[PDB]
Amino acid sequence: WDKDVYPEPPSRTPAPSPQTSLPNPITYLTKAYDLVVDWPVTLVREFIERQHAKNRTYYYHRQYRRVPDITECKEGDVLCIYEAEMQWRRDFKVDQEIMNIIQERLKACQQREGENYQQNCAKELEQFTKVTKAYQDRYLDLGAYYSARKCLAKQKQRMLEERKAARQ
Amino acid sequence: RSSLFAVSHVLIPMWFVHYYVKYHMATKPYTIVSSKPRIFPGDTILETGEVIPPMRDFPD
Amino acid sequence: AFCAPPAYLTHQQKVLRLYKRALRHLESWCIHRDKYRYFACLMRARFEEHKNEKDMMRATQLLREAEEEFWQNQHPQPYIFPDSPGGTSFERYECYKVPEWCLDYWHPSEKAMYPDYFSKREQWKKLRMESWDREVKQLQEETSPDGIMTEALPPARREGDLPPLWWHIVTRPRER
Amino acid sequence: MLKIILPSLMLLPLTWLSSPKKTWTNVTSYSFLISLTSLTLLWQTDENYKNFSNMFSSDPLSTPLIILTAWLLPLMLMASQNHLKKDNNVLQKLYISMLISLQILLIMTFSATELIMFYILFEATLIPTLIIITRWGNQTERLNAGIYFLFYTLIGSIPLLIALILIQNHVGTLNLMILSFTTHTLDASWSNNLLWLACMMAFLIKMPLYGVHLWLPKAHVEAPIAGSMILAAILLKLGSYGMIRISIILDPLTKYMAYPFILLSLWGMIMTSSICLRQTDLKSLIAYSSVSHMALVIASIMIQTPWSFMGATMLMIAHGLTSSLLFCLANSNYERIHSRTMIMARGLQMVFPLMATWWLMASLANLALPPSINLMGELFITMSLFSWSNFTIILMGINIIITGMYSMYMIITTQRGKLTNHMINLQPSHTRELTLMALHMIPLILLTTSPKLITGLTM
Amino acid sequence: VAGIFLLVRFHPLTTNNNFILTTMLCLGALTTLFTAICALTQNDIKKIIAFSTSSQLGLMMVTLGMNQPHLAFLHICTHAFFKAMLFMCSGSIIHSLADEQDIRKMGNITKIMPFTSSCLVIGSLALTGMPFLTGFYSKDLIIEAINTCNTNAWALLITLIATSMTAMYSMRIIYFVTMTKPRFPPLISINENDPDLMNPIKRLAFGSIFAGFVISYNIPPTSIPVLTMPWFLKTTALIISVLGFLIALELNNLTMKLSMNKANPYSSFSTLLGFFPSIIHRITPMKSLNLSLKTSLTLLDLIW
Amino acid sequence: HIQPRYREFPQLTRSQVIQGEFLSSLMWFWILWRFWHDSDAVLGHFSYPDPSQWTDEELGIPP
Amino acid sequence: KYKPAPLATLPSTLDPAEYDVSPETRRAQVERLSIRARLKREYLLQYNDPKRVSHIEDPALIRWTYARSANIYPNFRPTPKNSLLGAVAGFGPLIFWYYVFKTDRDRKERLIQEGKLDRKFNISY
Amino acid sequence: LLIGWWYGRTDANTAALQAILYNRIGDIGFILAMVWFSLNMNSWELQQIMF
Amino acid sequence: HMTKDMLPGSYPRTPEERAAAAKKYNMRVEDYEPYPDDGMGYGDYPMLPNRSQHERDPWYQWDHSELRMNWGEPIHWDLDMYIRNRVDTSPTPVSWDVMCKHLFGFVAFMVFMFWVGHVFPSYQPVGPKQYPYNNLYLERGGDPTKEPEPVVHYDI
Amino acid sequence: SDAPPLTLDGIKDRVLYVLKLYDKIDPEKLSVNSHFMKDLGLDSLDQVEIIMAMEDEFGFEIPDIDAEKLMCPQEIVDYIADKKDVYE
Amino acid sequence: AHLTRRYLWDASVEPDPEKIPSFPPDLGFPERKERVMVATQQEMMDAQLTLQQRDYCAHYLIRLLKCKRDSFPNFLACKHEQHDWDYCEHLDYVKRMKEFERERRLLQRKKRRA
Amino acid sequence: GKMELPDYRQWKIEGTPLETVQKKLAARGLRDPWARNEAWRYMGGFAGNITFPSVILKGFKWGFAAFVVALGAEYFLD
Ligand SMILES: CCCCCCCCCCCCCCCCCC(=O)OC[C@H](COP(=O)(O)OCCN)OC(=O)CCCCCCCCCCCCCCCCC
Ligand SMILES: CCCCCCCCCCCCCCCCCC(=O)OC[C@H](COP(=O)(O)OCCN)OC(=O)CCCCCCCCCCCCCCCCC
Repeated sequence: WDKDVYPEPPSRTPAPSPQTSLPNPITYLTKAYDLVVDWPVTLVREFIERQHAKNRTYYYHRQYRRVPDITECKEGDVLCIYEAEMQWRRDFKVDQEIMNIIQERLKACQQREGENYQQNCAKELEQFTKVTKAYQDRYLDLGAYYSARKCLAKQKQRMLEERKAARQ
Repeated sequence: RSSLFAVSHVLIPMWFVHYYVKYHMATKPYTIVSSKPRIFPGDTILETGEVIPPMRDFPD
Repeated sequence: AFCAPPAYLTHQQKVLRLYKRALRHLESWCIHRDKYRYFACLMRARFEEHKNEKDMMRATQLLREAEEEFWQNQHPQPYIFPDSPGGTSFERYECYKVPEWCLDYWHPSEKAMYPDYFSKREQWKKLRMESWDREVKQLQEETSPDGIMTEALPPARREGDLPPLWWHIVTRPRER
Repeated sequence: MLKIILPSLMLLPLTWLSSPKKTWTNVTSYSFLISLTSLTLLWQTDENYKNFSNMFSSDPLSTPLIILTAWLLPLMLMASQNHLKKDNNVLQKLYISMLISLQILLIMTFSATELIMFYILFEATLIPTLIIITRWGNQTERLNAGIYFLFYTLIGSIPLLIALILIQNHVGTLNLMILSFTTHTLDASWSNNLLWLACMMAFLIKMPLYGVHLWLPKAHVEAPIAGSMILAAILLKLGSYGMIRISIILDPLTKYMAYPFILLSLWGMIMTSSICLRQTDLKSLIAYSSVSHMALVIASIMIQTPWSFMGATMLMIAHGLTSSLLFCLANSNYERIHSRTMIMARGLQMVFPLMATWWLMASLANLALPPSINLMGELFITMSLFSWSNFTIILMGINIIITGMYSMYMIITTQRGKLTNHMINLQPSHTRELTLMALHMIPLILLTTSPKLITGLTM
Repeated sequence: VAGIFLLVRFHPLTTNNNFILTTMLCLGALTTLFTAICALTQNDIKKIIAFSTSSQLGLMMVTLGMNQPHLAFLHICTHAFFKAMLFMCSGSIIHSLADEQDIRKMGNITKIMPFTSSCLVIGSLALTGMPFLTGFYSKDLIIEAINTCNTNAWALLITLIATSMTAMYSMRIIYFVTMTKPRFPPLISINENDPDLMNPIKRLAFGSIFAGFVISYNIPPTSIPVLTMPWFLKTTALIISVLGFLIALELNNLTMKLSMNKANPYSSFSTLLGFFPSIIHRITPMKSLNLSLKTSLTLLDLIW
Repeated sequence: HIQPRYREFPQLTRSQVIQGEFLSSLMWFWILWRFWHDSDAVLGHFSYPDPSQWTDEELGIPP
Repeated sequence: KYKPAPLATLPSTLDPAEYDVSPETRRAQVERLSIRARLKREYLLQYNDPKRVSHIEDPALIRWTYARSANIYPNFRPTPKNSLLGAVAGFGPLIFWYYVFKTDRDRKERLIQEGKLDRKFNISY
Repeated sequence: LLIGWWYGRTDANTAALQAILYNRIGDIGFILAMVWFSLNMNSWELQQIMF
Repeated sequence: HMTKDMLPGSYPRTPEERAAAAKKYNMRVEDYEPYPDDGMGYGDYPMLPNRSQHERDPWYQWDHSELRMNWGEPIHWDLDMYIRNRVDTSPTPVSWDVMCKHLFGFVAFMVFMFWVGHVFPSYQPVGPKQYPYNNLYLERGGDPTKEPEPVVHYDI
Repeated sequence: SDAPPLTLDGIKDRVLYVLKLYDKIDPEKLSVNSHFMKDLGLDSLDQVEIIMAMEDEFGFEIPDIDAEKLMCPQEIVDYIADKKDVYE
Repeated sequence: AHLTRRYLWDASVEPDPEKIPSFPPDLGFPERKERVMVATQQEMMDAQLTLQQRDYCAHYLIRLLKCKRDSFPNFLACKHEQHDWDYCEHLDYVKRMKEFERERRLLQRKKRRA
Repeated sequence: GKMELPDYRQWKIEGTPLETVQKKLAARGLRDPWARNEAWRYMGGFAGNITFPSVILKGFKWGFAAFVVALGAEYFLD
């Protein structure tokens, strides 16, 4: 859990001000819980972490060298097109996960703010709209048989119109 | 009977559930997302030793 | 549920059934017993007013008019006893009314309990493979050769013979 | 793949030189072990696909079909066992060999890379099915049923072959993923429209379109239970696999040369779900159910969206399992009453109180009770077609209603009335058929728990 | 209450659609009236209770349309207590007798079965709106907002007509089941002295008495109500419930007096459900099925 | 446990009557407590001023 | 007065066929009852008969299924109103739905081409 | 399953199927809503849907 | 086992055929009436009253009870819709022509009156509510950097 | 609350009880076999009323076809016993 | 009532609920004061109020929520506060009614000016 | 258990609405042979008229009593 990826803003919790003389069950109930649920489960997780610590193991995040793109890939040579298409699928999946991260970042803010989500949950909504625009420009109307070549055709069918707009 | 049932049908499950929560649901970022606690003037927050000032004179 | 309708109902039966239905709907309409008795006596007077009449044509006409009056003055939500058609218990225990042959497939370790029961069930069969052949002849021989026939059945005229076609009227499940 | 095919080829000698008492047992056990070994295909740690040779290959779309094929085998063995029980040892060994040959050819045609190998196997699937249906059926119209099946299929398959040759000539190969990395757009000319028609009609027949559905109900009603099962589960899927594989090169024609089939599917869906309300034969009812479900698959392949293909695959597998289950359930009764008429036997759930559960769950699935893969497919097909055009939801809802109607009709006219007390021949439920139903259900629970193995190419 | 729970969960989106809120307000009210009417000439306790449930649900849909979701939910929650205790006492009476639900064959329950009679009266009062028995704390606020908001002036009327029919059929239950003479069979094996029957109703009755207090005085104020209005709006629910009770007393004492009951079309309609079932459940099946058979299976598949 | 009765008013235990009487008395005690302490909620606590009883100085209207 | 309908039929009371006393009526009733009783006797000589291991058949049910299933085409004859019902039922609705969907799709496509549409958050299809 | 407890009663089953029918008619609209939200919001959660 | 002489057939065009058909279906040659010849597969199958299975007697101990139908009795071509879990033709005190009219009238009058009450609503004599910060422009979405069209709420 | 089972002597008691309560003919002299027409001279209408009273007494209906044949308390008791399955 | 006075009698000299502030505000008010707000945006936002609820009486509502969260196990200890909030809402309702009557009187002015 | 049946020499029309119905049926010239059956009710534990007050104001006595008790105790405790 990297708090930069997942912000989780801080918590302004106030002081309990018991302006009365009648007790509060919740407090003694929480104490009883701490004593009869937390303590033993904590000890057990400590034991398990002990076994872990004494027989640790490490695993690495696989890196992927960059290969040529479709642009430098001839019109019928498949040894290159395979590499390029695999790379494109890889980046497509990573972009799926990026968008899912943004959405998981927006739901939390909505739930947190509550009735103030229309005023305090705006930069997240803006990031969402932006990444949505990007995902749409990259992958919206490709189809079930999507591929780097169709993405490239989309890019060019967009850029020619943008060029017309630029010149006039 | 009440006590043995309590134990064998609440405690054990409660232990398993506390384990699950504490070590597979709070270790993850956005699994337990509480709303924010109401704060009113005079409620002195504790995470910063702060105190927000009271309101204005009430006409009446 | 025990007999069969005759080829045609007679004027007497028609009038009796009309009287019964009229009284049931009078009960439905009048919730109190005093009112029910009052108007039942009134209705029986209306009926008896035409008991010593014999003109069949005028009788059938009175009946055809009374049935229309009934259809026009009938309660649309009459009282039906629970276990009767339209009642809240009609065909409610048919789920538990399991037949008898369902025990021929039981497993020895199931009839091992209730052993005194299954011994009787056995000799109840011995009482059936013997009492079968003569139940046919009693029908063959008691047949109307003039073609006519209806849904009636005779008893047995002997000491030892049993009513033909009994196994299913006997042996049927409780109502509960 | 060869580690899956060679043992399936060895199941034959085992069958023939096994003693007349242990052949069933041995072949069933080893078929189960084959089903087990087939799970190597699920070790997909990357988005790269498997390629064991120039002749074989596996994908997230062919793996589930293959595993369902290797799983259905021992179930068909167990189900074809009570009948042909008196039949001679040689005859029942013949039956087993037919089943095994179907298994092998279906595995091959799901693991194939070349369209023409796919073709020869998708057309060799006829011999064993025809033989099973004609040599072990009980009626006298099984002959006409085999005629219909065989010839519908071949009439649809010839132009596909011709199109494959035309391609093999224009391009130099029929190999998949090369036909992908080299595909070109087309000219939208009449020759290419007829190429589309040719490539498609074979599969649109093998999975019954509305208008050419007149071979499935026959074949089912007249065929034994193993034939019914395989026909409902996999032979209706060969077309879907073939279209999902051949639609990549026909671009951009299916944007406008697909409307008629979308229409026919969305309408025949209703017009068969309704027959499922007033058919008397339980087997024909379930056949028309299969038709109304394959209509969705067709209409979802036609529109070419990821959600659509996902739903197509999910519903393919789910309907396979559920239809096999329902067919075996009806067979359990047929074996006891020798009549496919539904309203004849009633008031069960009294003497068969457990099989009334299997009857119920197979119905909860067919009517898409969540959480279930039937629904995880129907829902996404509905969403895809709603994006296509919002007016499809009307017909989708009508079909949903009629499904919820006829499923419960099939339930209630068999298990939820009062008994036909005059039925002395209701031999209690066999452990064998209870095990059949359990083996059908449990995998649905597991695939509902882990539906990541069932999405398909896109996901 | 599942659909009402759906709509409260989605209240953040109905707040700005005066076509949804307006078909709610003009539909829910169409049921308060159409079912209570049906609940005035039925003879089965179960059917009466079900029609009353439907009327209350129409009321909750009305208060949803008028933009009072929290009020609708409060009614959902304060309705369960007594609408369960009513079925409870009904089933007690039934299992005591020989499985008969037709009120026309029971009576004197107030004396032959005190416990269920008391609990039934408590439930009926809570349903009518007695000032503090878990009915008030929701129905009073609902019937105040109904007339304090800008609304549809026909719903605003039929809602109250049905709120009166509530007390009407409740008095019917009370009078035909707990006030008249024992027109039930002569054999009597009544027994309601089983804890598994006495304690559940005792519990649900404590609920029906105190739940509205306990909740309304602890929940948060997610909506500002209008405590400013004339007396003829502040007391309308109570007044009209009383008037319904009295009209029912009169029309039920008229059941005596040895005056025959000439059937009428109003009562026939209310009894046969407005014929909605009797006609729809006969045409729609016939069409659907004759089509399924003669057109698709016969004409298209097996023929053409 | 009990003895069925025929065409008569049966024997009545004490629990089933005392409990009903208790529940009813409790309901009426609650009604009375409430109607005493919070009568407003059924009668009113905020009068409805008479329109036109105001003065043109307020709600200013020039002549 | 009660107006009968094909869905709310006429009762037996108001049916003048009932109360008819003609011999051509009572004789027919007696014959019908005789047939019914002969069939019931036949069926009960099989129900209660011991030594029966199997179930009872229903030739009437068999006839009914055979008629509703397989005796259709052998008696089918093309006629007017038959060809027409078939053609309509088969094609009409397909044409209707085709034009519905085509109009909708074309409208959507021209909107998108012009850019006059709002596709906010649509990232799945 | 509960209206139908007495599966010999040929009216409890009619009632059960009636309920099934009407509730499927409601499920039509439920699924319509789910589809609209899944497309126009790429979500099915109250949180996103509240936007 | 059955035979082509026990199974149904084609339209009878002679009494030599009607006799055999009625004696096969187990009816009498008078009550037997075949379906018209509109080329629809019916053939020689009985044409029987379109009455449901509710009309029949519940008190009779039938053979097929749930269907309320005897053993060899000829079966109605449309039994699947009259099996008593379905269409009910049993009569009704009120008559179709009047019940349909009453229901349509109730519904249409109530709809018309909904529209009347919409044209002439009901409300209370007050002004619109007032929220201080420009109808809560910021909280209610708004935009911080920009400014709203300011509005004022006065006393009395 | 389950009601007690029936007995043949109980049904006899109840039937003779209702018939004693009857007034039109029965001079409180009713043996088990007091035929209504022969021994007491009643009408079929009175018989209808008698069967309906039996029904209102026991809690179930007698089909008219089978009630048109009951003319003796013994026949009534026998029909009711056959229906309620008594004397196990 | 206004209902009759509008739907049966002169419907053009009776106000419309959606056009109450139509006329200028100061047509009879010199130096018409403003309605004040003694609750701050932050003081109202940190309390997690609702947008149908953070009106001109949110300060008493804040006191109510405060005295409720406190003394909690003993509800019914928030009556003196509830009364204050109900009173301020009643006075707001009074101001609205007086706006309505103002506009009706101005309609009287317009119909008497000709 | 053996069931008993009370004598039929006590179920009499006298003193009930059955008697008024008999007056009316005599005014019209008729008799009721069954009234003595229905007369098992209308007399005995089933005798008397129950009222809507009778059912609604149940418990009210002790309810009001305890209400006044608690009111006095409240005034005491201030
Ligand atoms: C009961 C049903 C009737 C059964 C009897 C069937 C009778 C057969 C019909 C008679 C023969 C007519 C077809 C003649 C084929 C003409 C050649 C042709 O159409 O091929 C064109 C196209 C390739 O053209 P292209 O690549 O663009 O360039 C030029 C060629 N290098 O390549 C192609 O398009 C291949 C076309 C192959 C023929 C397709 C036939 C129609 C396909 C749709 C229906 C399929 C169902 C069976 C046929 C139904 C009747 C047509
Ligand atoms: C301001 C608004 C006012 C207007 C609002 C309008 C809202 C739309 C209303 C649509 C609902 C009407 C159609 C509902 C069909 C109900 C059919 C049915 O009730 O089936 C049960 C019925 C037996 O029920 P019953 O008559 O009560 O018999 C009880 C005997 N004691 O008989 C049966 O058992 C039949 C079993 C099923 C038969 C097959 C049904 C096929 C499907 C056809 C119905 C669906 C058609 C679409 C309905 C509209 C939705 C698009």
